[PDB]
Amino acid sequence: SSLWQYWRGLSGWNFYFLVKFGLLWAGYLNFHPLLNLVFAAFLLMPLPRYSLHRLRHWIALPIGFALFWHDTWLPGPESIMSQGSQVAGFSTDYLIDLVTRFINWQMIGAIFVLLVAWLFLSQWIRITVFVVAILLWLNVLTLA
Amino acid sequence: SSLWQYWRGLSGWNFYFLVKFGLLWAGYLNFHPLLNLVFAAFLLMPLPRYSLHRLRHWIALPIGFALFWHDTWLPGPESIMSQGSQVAGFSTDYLIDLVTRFINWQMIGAIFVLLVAWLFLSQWIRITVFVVAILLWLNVLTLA
Amino acid sequence: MSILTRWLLIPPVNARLIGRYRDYRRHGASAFSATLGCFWMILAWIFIPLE
Repeated sequence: SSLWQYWRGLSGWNFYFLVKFGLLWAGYLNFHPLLNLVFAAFLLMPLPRYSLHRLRHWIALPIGFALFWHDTWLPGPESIMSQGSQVAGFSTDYLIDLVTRFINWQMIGAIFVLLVAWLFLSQWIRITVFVVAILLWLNVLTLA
Repeated sequence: SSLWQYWRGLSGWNFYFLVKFGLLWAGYLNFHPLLNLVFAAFLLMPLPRYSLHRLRHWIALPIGFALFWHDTWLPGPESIMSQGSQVAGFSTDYLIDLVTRFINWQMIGAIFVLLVAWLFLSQWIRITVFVVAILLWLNVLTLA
Repeated sequence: MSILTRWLLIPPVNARLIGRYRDYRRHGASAFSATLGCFWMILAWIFIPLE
């Protein structure tokens, strides 16, 4: 049937992308345009079935988590899967201290500010067009 | 949808932010623009329920007091807890003299004039827009 | 162009703005005049608490 009627925008995944954009501006993330745009297009595929859309979201949630884990400078999920026994065997206080040191509260505050800004702009201007335009411009710059 | 009905604005905290701006211009305040932007976003985010919004404001009032205390150069509450014995040791007249010396009545007059000016200008100028703009400007200058 | 506003802005606000533009046009307002009026009105709404 019709396909153009289902292009409702990236929605929450748009803000999820904005998180990666913020990490890129701070240089805390090594951006990969290929995988990012591939996942964006996968989310942008018009699914006539609402059940198909819900299944896409459910599958992408662990997929999104793995993508965010990989795009960073952290070691791959195989290393943490292998070392999970030692991680669980480590002292809780040292793990909490390591998490706090890794936790950058400035990043958390910036994320909250950008979340509120995007929530406000999600009532006036289409953020999907801007996000895809920024993605395309970044891809062109990488090509250049 | 009609989500503009949930963007209630800063309302009273507008005056809060204006007072903090005033104390920052005169040099009496130690300012952290990022936390101020976080607080502005926290008070500006929309919640559908009136009860939830009121609860947010009531919970944030102690948070606003804590942020005001942090912004001021006053010693931390731990110092007050440690020196409560010395504070109680002093006579009532000595404490009255000390607090009268500390009180700067010029700043109290400025606060009163600012309160009147805010209660008059809140009907003619969106003070939330200007306060957010100045807060973003201060964050921009302190970052880049 | 209607397409530029429709893709740039969410359909509700675009419909509101185009409705205001058509209301101006039906009263003899030119395209330049109505565009300028919409610009001034949105500036006033965002700056002056007209609510």
